[PDB]
Amino acid sequence: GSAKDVKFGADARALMLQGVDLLADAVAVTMGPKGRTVIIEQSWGSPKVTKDGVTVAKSIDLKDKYKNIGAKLVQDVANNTNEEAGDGTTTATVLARSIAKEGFEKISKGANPVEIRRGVMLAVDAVIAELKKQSKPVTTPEEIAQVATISANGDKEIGNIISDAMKKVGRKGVITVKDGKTLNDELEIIEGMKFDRGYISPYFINTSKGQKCEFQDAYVLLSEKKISSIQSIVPALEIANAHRKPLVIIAEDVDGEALSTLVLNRLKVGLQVVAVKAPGFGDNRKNQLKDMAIATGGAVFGEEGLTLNLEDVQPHDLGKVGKVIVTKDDAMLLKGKGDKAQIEKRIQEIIEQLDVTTSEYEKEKLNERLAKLSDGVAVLKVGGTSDVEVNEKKDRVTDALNATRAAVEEGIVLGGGCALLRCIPALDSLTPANEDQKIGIEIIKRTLKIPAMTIAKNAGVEGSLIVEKIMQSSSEVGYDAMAGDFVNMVEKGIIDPTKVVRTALLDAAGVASLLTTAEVVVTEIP
Amino acid sequence: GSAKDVKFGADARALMLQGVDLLADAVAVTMGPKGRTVIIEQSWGSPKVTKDGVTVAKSIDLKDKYKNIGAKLVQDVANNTNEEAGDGTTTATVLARSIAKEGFEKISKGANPVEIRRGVMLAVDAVIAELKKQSKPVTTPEEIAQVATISANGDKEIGNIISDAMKKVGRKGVITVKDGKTLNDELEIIEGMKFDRGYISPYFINTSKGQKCEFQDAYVLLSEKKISSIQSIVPALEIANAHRKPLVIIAEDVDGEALSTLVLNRLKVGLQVVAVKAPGFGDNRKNQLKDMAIATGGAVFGEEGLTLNLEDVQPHDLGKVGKVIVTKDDAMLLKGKGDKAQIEKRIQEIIEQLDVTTSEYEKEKLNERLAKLSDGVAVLKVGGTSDVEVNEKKDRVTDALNATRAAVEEGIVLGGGCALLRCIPALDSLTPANEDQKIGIEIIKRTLKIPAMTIAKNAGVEGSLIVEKIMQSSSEVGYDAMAGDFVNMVEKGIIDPTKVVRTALLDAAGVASLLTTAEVVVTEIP
Amino acid sequence: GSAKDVKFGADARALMLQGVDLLADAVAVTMGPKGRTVIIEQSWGSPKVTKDGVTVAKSIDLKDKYKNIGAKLVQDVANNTNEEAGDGTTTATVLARSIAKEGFEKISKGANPVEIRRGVMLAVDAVIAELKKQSKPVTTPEEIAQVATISANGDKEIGNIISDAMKKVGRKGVITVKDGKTLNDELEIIEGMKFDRGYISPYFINTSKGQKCEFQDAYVLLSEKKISSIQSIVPALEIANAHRKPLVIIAEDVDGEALSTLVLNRLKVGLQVVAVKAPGFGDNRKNQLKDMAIATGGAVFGEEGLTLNLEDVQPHDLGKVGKVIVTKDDAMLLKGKGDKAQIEKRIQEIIEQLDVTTSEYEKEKLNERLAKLSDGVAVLKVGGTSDVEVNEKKDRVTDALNATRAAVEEGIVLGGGCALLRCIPALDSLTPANEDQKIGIEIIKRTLKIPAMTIAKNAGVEGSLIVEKIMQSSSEVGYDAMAGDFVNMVEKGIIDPTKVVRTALLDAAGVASLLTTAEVVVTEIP
Ligand SMILES: Nc1ncnc2c1ncn2[C@@H]1O[C@H](COP(=O)(O)OP(=O)(O)O)[C@@H](O)[C@H]1O
Ligand SMILES: Nc1ncnc2c1ncn2[C@@H]1O[C@H](COP(=O)(O)OP(=O)(O)O)[C@@H](O)[C@H]1O
Ligand SMILES: Nc1ncnc2c1ncn2[C@@H]1O[C@H](COP(=O)(O)OP(=O)(O)O)[C@@H](O)[C@H]1O
Ligand SMILES: [Mg+2]
Ligand SMILES: [Mg+2]
Ligand SMILES: [Mg+2]
Repeated sequence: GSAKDVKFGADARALMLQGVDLLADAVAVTMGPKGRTVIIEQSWGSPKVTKDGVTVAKSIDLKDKYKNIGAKLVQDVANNTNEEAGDGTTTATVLARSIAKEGFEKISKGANPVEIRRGVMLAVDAVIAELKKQSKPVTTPEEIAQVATISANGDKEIGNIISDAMKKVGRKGVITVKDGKTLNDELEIIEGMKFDRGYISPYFINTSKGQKCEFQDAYVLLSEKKISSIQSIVPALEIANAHRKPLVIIAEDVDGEALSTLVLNRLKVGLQVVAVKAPGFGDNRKNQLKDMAIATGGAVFGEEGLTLNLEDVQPHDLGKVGKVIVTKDDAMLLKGKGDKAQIEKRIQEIIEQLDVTTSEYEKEKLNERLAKLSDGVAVLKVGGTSDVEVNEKKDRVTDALNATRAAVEEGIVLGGGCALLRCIPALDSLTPANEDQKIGIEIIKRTLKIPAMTIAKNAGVEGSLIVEKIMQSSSEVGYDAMAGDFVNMVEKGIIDPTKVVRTALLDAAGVASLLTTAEVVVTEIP
Repeated sequence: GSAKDVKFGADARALMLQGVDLLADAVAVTMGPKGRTVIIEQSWGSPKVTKDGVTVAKSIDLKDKYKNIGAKLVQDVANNTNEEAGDGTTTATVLARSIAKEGFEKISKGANPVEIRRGVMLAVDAVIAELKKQSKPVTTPEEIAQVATISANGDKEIGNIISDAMKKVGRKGVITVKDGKTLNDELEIIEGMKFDRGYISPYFINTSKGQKCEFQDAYVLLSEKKISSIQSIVPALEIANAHRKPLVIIAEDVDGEALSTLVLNRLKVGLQVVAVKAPGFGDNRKNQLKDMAIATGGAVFGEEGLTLNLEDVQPHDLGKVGKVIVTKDDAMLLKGKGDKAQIEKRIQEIIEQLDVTTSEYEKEKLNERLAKLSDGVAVLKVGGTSDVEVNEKKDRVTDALNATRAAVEEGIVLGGGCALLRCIPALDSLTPANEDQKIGIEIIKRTLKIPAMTIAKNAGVEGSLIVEKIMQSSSEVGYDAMAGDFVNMVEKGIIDPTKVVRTALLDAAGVASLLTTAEVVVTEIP
Repeated sequence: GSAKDVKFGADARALMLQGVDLLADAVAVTMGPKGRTVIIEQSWGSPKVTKDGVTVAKSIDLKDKYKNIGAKLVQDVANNTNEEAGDGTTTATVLARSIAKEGFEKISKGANPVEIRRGVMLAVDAVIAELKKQSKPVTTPEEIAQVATISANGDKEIGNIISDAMKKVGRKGVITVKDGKTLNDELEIIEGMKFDRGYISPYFINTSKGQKCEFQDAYVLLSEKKISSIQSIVPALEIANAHRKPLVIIAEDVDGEALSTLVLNRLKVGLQVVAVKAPGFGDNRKNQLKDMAIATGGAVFGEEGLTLNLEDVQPHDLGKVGKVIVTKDDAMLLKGKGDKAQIEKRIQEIIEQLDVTTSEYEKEKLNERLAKLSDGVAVLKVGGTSDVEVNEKKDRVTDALNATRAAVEEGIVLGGGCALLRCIPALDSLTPANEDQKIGIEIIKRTLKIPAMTIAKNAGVEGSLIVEKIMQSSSEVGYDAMAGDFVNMVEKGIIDPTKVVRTALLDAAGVASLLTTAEVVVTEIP
């Protein structure tokens, strides 16, 4: 293969550690309320500004291949943490560096770094245990706004708006975040099954106020093929006029004589029908119409395999919806009836789809919003006066969102970094098997102090003074670095979801303790 | 052809030896419980971490073409050893370097390196004989867990889970290894003939609990062609309703009018049929349907050669299975009846296929799990908090698995480097034909000491003191380098499969003794 | 054309001689029992090691274009020798260098290098004459094993296995050599006409043991076209059931109604038929079916030109074979009856084809292997623990094979190099026409001493002492360089085929004596 070059021992370890230390030093300035932003040049456009540890970490590759190895591993931890939890990234980086440094330094000739890794992992199990003991599950929706506001770097309006969206859509409902055009944040809530397709003809309009087609207790007909009728529609219309309910028709298109029958029966003898084009496009539209089929009940017509033909319809082959509103641009269907079991099965199918599949073909999420819209969905249109502002802010909002979900699903624990600090005594009651493992437990014991000392150091204060003052102080009190003084933590609102504190530590220790095991490094020649 | 450059004798030999020594020095740090890991830069992704000798060896090519010649030969050794045995790679490397060095040093004028090669080969035959004498075939399934745990670098949970899988699937059954998404290891066991294809229609569902089609004592119909026509489907159903058993149908597809008959007779008579698509890849599906044919007892319809047509079926042309379960995604068939002779025939055929040169289109293994699945198969989903961890661990698990298979199929012998150490007296009772052969036997005699010296040296202790203390000590006792003291080897669980100890030595000596014969090296000019 | 640069006289001669001397010096280390190997870097893979003079010679091109001219001429010599004889390559190289040096040195102003060439050519004619006088044709098959073992550099097992294959296949039979996967050598012998195609239907099987169809005294039907019949098949069956003999059918394919007739007549009334696909590759299969036609006695049906149609058969248009065995994978036909004149005519045709057809679409040998000997064909599966070893050993066995064939077809003469040494007195009784020719005869006279002195020099001893000791000693005695002492040559088994000794010398002198005639050399600019 490619010509290569290799390096041995503490020299190579010092190189990789130089890379780790550089990347960590770049990431760590973002930490906490008094933390600061990092600008990253974009190749094509105007530069990014960010406070996100992981996005800083991903941006830094290094010319020196060994230092780049260190860097790659540290961004690996930060990325793993962002994927598994969505916050706690800077923390995962500073922990990873601490374990890597304190690890590397303790290595000698007699030492056994794999066994030291074993000791470290013992220490991490033991700490996350005590963390779970410390966790108190969230209750009041004030705590939600608190977790959001701290994860959003002190922006109260963010955690308020997140609290509102999470109330009105639910704690495990769908909230999504995107650019506003407004200079301010907006919360919009959609209910139903909305998609961007409108009536084919104006003649379908009934209300004259808004120019909408508005129906209730309606039927829905779903056709995967075009309907340029062979009069495959008429039984479907006779069945609708029979049970005196309005009919909405969704199809690849409604065309030719079909439409003529539709707006003749519409303009004359006032029949209640509307027809709209399928959401589109191509193979996606199949999945969408089958989604709406399963949600609203009934069955999709046209060729899948077993072909259900439009000539032979029955009322159990249509669909049933509480309400329908359609305009020139979009169509919304509301309170559609079908098997809820089948709906939760369906969303469980799409999430397990999207989760394994990775082309940034984001429509799989556009599916998920649609079929989950019968609880509701919230769109978070973030404001600001400029694209870069909008992107930084949106990074923070997404962080706070993921943080609130982690808080709701696992728990909350003390903020600042105190939650890890309180776990040290649990390490003090450990029973190491040998010197190596003892070294590992010592490494974790030192590493736990880091996040709090870093948040304080960013403030411009003597962080390690503050750590020890906190340790001397009672369990409920910690350091408010923004206010610049000690306070009850939970009362003042400084709290972190337990899941992120768990995952940052577990990932960071997980890769760094492996990094410390290295004795030989092999890299490509420039 | 290409312009070239040539070098003569011990000058060139010292260069090739420099390459050998570099690669060996890189590989050798991994050896034993106190061994250490090697990081390798990947071109596209985050870097590999490994303890595998062969994967370190393959990663190192060299700019200096002569040193690269040495390197290529040593990685040839490690790769051959990994292919033939699946462990014992680092050992093969350090052995190969020892034979290459001690070889090169002993050549002079008048010396006959070919004849010396003959002597070392004599010595290796003589060693492997005594190794086989030392071999004690495995008995208790504790010994399995011991071989696994030592080959997995002291991870007891690995050898436990391997012991469990090997118990529940059998010692020569199929175990495979794959990534978990879980942070912990999982053992899954599959029974049957599973493949990833589901019922064509929901209407086939029987239980409403799980939404499965569940059958017992059923027949199976196997069609290599599509089944659209009624004409070829109906007799197969009349014969099925005749003997009052459920029928599963596997086909390239089942569609047209056939499907309509299927879900009409399903919904009315309440006939017990299910239909599923063939596992489905071009020419592969033929081999799969032939597999299920042979397993379930019976024959495949459509065109091979002899075409048996679907219109003329007989009960002995179908298939017969104890149970069958189908879902939207997958189909499992269980306790299918056919000639065990013929299925063992099929498995003996596929292994002897796989054994040759169709490369890494590994569905050939996916076949083999299927037709061997009526004993069982085990999936080993290994955990960890990060991809690099998962890959290192999976390397170790695969090592331990191959090691356990080597143990069960051959014998087991003392661990550490002791198994080779005890063979030295067998060299002492040799009768060399001439000085050259005597030099060879001396080379092997020195080389046998090496693995123990390396395992001890990695521990941070005076390895060659330890070797001689071991030689002074009794046959049953050796050095526990992890615990840092001498112990009975077999009692403490430190044991190596004889196959790997045999293959490492045979390959290493095999290539290195050839390397020492070189007098002139010819390389391309830069 | 391309810009060029030219050089005049002994200056340029010294450069070309530098190239010759370099390549020769590289080649000559391989010579004799105490000879040594040469490693050659491969562009794509792991490096070759070889003891083959020609493979060393072809590997060396040179940057200096004049030296490269010399090198190209010497590798021309070694290649010509390898093509014409298959051994004696190193010898041809050192001879060529000796003639080139001794040639170049003796030229002056008054000298006439063309006439000197005439003199050396006289001397070599006179030498090969006396060589043919010395030749004693091979008799005992011990001598075969001796020639093989010596040409294989002392590996007795090689010459044993070659002796066995040559006994069991005949002295002018077909032996071929290829890689084993086994660690040891294997001799396999195939008899018949085997090819890799199996019965179209399992129903054709006769013996439940092995699952074969076994026939004797059978007919053969050969169809170049498909038999989807049309029932052009039936007369061929009526004619077979008439004379109560089994029928094997070879065709492009046999299927449609034909196959149905075949397996109905097989499964009900106990008719003895099999049908198998043509060996099958486009235009190749045509030639193969014509081969089997000619061997089994009878004719191929379908389109050549004159079309013989399947409807009009006669028993003399079929084929007749002593025995036939068919399986799922392969078909073997044995003791087929036809004109031996016509078959040897056919073999004489294909050899004269392949010989001119520099195509490396080498299946023409697969043809030659198919149209079988007398006594059969032998496959030599060479073992070893590694690919490079296998390539070395296979090079040596190919050498020994070619050497044994040269021995049986021309003769054997004294080994060591003595055979050329004994020819010197024949030169002493020559009658040179002029000084130039006398110089030529002197050149050959010195050159004859070289191979023996070189084999001794590789041993580490005073080669030129040994040559003169040999010359003072009797005709039957020479130097055993492996045992390191003088012995009866033929008695100790050290012998060389006369053909290789002839061809090495003739080629070497042939090219080198032309090289010495040069006065100006013209080369391209870098
Ligand atoms: N006023 C505050 N006082 C003390 N700690 C705070 C305060 N505000 C935020 N933090 C801490 O800052 C950390 C979050 O830092 P942040 O910049 O979001 O990095 P990350 O991306 O790792 O979450 C949390 O652990 C939280 O406890
Ligand atoms: N505690 C121990 N004491 C002594 N030898 C050990 C111990 N653990 C493992 N070994 C030895 O280490 C060797 C395995 O080393 P390993 O890193 O797997 O190299 P390889 O990949 O070449 O097998 C085995 O020969 C085993 O006997
Ligand atoms: N034991 C021996 N004693 C003396 N000469 C030997 C012995 N073994 C081989 N030879 C000589 O070595 C020569 C063969 O050398 P080899 O390496 O095969 O060169 P080539 O490839 O040109 O044939 C033969 O001429 C043979 O006589
Ligand atoms: Mg954050
Ligand atoms: Mg191992
Ligand atoms: Mg030879």
